[PDB]
Amino acid sequence: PLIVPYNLPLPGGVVPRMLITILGTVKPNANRIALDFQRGNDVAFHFNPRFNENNRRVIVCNTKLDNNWGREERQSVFPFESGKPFKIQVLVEPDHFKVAVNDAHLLQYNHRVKKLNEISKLGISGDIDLTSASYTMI
Ligand SMILES: O=C(O)[C@H]1O[C@H](O[C@@H]2[C@H](O)[C@@H](O)[C@H](O)O[C@@H]2C(=O)O)[C@H](O)[C@@H](O)[C@H]1O
Repeated sequence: PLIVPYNLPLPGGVVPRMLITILGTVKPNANRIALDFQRGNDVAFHFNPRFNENNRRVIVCNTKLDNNWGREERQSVFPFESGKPFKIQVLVEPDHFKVAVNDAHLLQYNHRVKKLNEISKLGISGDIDLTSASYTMI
């Protein structure tokens, strides 16, 4: 396993056709998971499954600029389950990040941060056992 929180460097940032794959297992009684694609201190893409927000499960996505969070985008399709292994694939496309979980499309998030080649770290945190984090150009 990998130690959480985990930092995955993204050398030279991201670019369309870059596929980032995160493998892990959600802990029992999980509350949250976060994948934070960072441009320095800014968070270009916060992908944030929440397991118990007012007794609902929801995926929250957002961006943080100059330490301020923006307007969330929410997705109630929720493919994670406490205790179960998952695969998150984030495919950078020209206008959005495209996310699939366990080989099923989940959501897209349009690029708010434009300097893709400066989004040079992925932070992985929350209630998981992290098995691997890697990327490949497809
Ligand atoms: O303080 C809040 O209102 C929230 O703080 C966390 O959420 C932050 C951020 O405020 C939010 O815009 C973003 O989408 O997700 C962030 C995060 O850390 O996940 C709490 O998670 C949230 O429940 C609110 O309390």
